[PDB]
Amino acid sequence: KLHDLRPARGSKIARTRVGRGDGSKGKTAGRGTKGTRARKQVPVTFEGGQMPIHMRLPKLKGFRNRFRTEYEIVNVGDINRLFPQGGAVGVDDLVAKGAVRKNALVKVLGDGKLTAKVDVSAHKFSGSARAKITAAGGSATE
Amino acid sequence: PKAKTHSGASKRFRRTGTGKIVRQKANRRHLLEHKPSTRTRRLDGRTVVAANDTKRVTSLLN
Amino acid sequence: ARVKRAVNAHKKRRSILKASRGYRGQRSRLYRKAKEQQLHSLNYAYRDRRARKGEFRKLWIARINAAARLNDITYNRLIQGLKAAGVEVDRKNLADIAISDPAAFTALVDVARAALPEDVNA
RNA sequence: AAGUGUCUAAGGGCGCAUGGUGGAUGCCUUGGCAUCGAGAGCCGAUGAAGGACGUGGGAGGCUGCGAUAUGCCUCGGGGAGCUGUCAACCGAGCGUGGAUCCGAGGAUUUCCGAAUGGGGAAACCCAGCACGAGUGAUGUCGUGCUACCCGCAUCUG
RNA sequence: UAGACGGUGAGAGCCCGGUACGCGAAAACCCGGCACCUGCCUAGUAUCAAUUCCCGAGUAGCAGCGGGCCCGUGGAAUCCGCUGUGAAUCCGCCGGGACCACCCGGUAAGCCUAAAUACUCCUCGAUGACCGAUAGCGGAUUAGUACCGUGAGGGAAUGGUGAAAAGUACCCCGGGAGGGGAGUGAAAGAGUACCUGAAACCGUGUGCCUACAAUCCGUCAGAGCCUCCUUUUCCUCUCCGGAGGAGGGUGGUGAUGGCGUGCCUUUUGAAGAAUGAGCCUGCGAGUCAGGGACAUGUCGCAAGGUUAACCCGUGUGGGGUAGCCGCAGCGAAAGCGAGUCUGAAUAGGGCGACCCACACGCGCAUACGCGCGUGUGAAUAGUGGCGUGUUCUGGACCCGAA
RNA sequence: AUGCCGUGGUGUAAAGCGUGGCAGUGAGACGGCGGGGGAUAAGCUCCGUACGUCGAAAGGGAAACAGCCCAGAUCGCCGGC
RNA sequence: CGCGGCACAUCCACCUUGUGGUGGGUGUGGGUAGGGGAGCGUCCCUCAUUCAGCGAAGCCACCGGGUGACCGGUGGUGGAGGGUGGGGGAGUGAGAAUGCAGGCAUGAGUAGCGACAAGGCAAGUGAGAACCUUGCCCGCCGAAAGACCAAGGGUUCCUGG
RNA sequence: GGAGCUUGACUGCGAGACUUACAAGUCAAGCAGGGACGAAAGUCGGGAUUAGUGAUCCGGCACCCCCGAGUGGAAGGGGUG
Repeated sequence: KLHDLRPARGSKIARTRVGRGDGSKGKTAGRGTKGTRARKQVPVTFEGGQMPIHMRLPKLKGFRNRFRTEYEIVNVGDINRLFPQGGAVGVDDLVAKGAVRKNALVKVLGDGKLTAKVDVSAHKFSGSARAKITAAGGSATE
Repeated sequence: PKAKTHSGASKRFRRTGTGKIVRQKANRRHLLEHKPSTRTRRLDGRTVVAANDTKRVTSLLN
Repeated sequence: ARVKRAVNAHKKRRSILKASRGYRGQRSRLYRKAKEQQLHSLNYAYRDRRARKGEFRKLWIARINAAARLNDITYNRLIQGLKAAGVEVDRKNLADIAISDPAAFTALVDVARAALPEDVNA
């Protein structure tokens, strides 16, 4: 029933109401001075006046290619451990089995020997990928 | 309401393949003539940030 | 839920001002003054528990000394005798048998005399 | 002789008992705040919103109303009391032939207020013409229009 | 079909108003229903070379100065303004982030256009882990009042008898107020100064102490005095209880001794002759919002986790797979992939991929255990919610200027 | 001399190091020794000291007393050293 | 040091040989800023149960209890709501801000009682008379302390209480 | 101090440690390229060492299929110096 319902001991932690008497957290609540912190909060940027570590270091080299053809990869060894028999797979079958998200262009990676007889359809194979998948009997595709 | 990433420090810091933030060891931009090559292969690369500059840098990266 | 913090406060208020009755001044009357005095009263009573251990010892010592010097022996030599004889009495009961029994105390003094070595060398 | 021995309460402190002051605590509420839902989403030269001045048998205030002034007429509803209320007092009345009361429609709707006949210390001063009363006769009274601007129709130039 | 809610002398489904549900209307407004009135077309729609004209002008463009856009004039297109100069009509112009060629999208310089959207002066209906008279509206009480200011403007305070007024007839003291007795009422320990009635504060009385004595005003040790309570010598009237009392216990008070420099804030340091507080009662300061950032405790499910707006429903229940994060890293990036970048080179290095007490079989071994997947069953991870702490953007702990 | 670095042994309870959450602090005072500036001065000012204490530590001694000496209070005892 | 009573940390023998508990040994328990852990009390919502006009809260007093916040009992007051068990949620706790509002103290029955024009005496009324009315003295103004108007006020005018 | 010949007053690097709040600073065996000097061994990635310099942002001057906002270019950007 409801008169027999308790959380797990470990959650439902006691809130710390600070300015509640000099026995728990008393007057200053943790900002125990008359400084700046005792009324307000100094940011993470401000460092005293000397140039912060985000102004004296240099902006990271190079640009960001607007047209970065980002793919989604699927593991040839883990495409073995996805399909033990296999024989017929393809990007839709990967997103079906839940190996990579939808709305995707796929590459197939090359960690681990794929020892299943499989043919794979997916754009943009890598070196070891095509090697292993075309040595597992099956081949690569586009 | 929706936290701002500090721009200037995301354009200078780089979260790597794991929990490392790599600054650019680059007092290597203006005057590189007196500087021996040694002091430039000393200043050519991307250095994992030390401890005493991390807790803040990550909150600059967020 | 606006709480109306009266009752919660009146609890400790009535606490202080019932444990503060019998104070000359604005101290059994008012609350903040009763609190200032409660802090001082309880530090006083704390200090006086220890202090009274030591003070009763000094009183008993004065009494044992008086009964000793009634028996022509000083308190120092009385203690050194009751030590060397070994009668594990302590100044409290030693002073009690001093008050009520001059007889038992004089037996104790003869005990101490009989347990002093010879002299001021040793 | 020498020695000891409290008693006092002008008045204070302390504690109890008995009160007073004040209005906290508790418990409310004829009140708000916050939302959700369904509407409605403008009013005014056919005079607004907001008011001054009045209106009740008797003082004022709130409320209703407007010189017809807690009201007027019709349509409906309902059915025994009613004469709004602070604030409950005196009156003097009505109602079962349908009262108070509730809904919808109409009439009345002073004066100021865009205010607009002209003026003005808003709530007041003073007019023109035309009907329509009043006096012996002007003065007086009742009703209606009379501001400005732009647009249009028309004579105009 | 009614146990909503509220009233009645208490806590009412059955006393009352009502609710559930059902009826409900002239007229009004409005939903809407049919007929009348009005608004078209009396084929050029097709196919046709394309002989020709038109397709929104001081507009577009271009230059100057600005605005605006993530775009701070930068190299900036698109759009908008003002000033010059200033076009074409489709084989024209416009855009596709300078610009150019090809290729695509559309035809600006006319206007109009419901929905989903936000909004609350207003009426209805409802609810609340909203407040309950210092709260909640400034406003429960003649409230934007009284009062303040010339004015713009500012701007309060003020609720509770009782179920019913039965509101104290009557005498008594008083000039009245006020009371006393009476009576009403269950209660006057509810009297129009009224529910309950705190504390400060002001008295009356009573036990102790105090007029030779300093002392943060207490504490400890403590005689005595009064207290109620009591065991008994006791009186044997004990066939009924306490007297002057002895032992004893709490409770006033406390003669007397010793110890002892209030609280707060701030300070190297305060009892401080530093700050603040006359006192009591009420109010006054670390909150919350965000599929926020970090870390952690707990809980779902599992290489996943999860939905956002929204759609259905009425308990917050069921759908909703856009997206987000996890799943691979490296590099300026092109890219490449358990690798990736530099470099001439992997030589190094930088970043990131991978873990047993033994195998299976071997490379080799001085007892060595580095190697591979299959396992001996090799080893684990996130994401979403909830509490917590910190941080972010918000006044963000409250108060306070010039 | 000391102190410092290492190793080797014995002793020692959380002491150390790494990585996070949460802080505070960054006005110090006197005292011992070592020095500067002062004047062979200061309750002076600035330094050093695995030196101390107060800060932030009460109790006992110092007449009284932040910093001196003894000693670091978990509470009680009308017990001892 | 002795003797008792709490607390924390590490450790073993244990129970269910990590959760959580029995026994022990050892060490430890001043504390500010600050850090962690555990908790009291106020109020609101749910579930469970329960007390209440035979008397709820609130209040007051006494008697107890807990290591602390605080808790219970009893009586008085009162005259409608609280207990406690598991949970959810807070405008949750005040002794200070020259804090805010109300009340009430100390100064203190103290200063003052608003011009250096001056009052009284008899009578009256009346519960009550220095101040009110009648008189008679006496005194002060008389370029104002008289009499009028303007604004300004707005009934302060007069009669009666 | 002198005499000879030369450019290492190098390109890609770097195990490691010094120090460091962070930023910065300093050394660096040895690895390869391609050189100097030497018969060789070897030494040379500036001067006997320690000062002679300034972070970041932002522009500039060259080399590089790095990108190139419909595509080819390009401007502009980007790396290296």
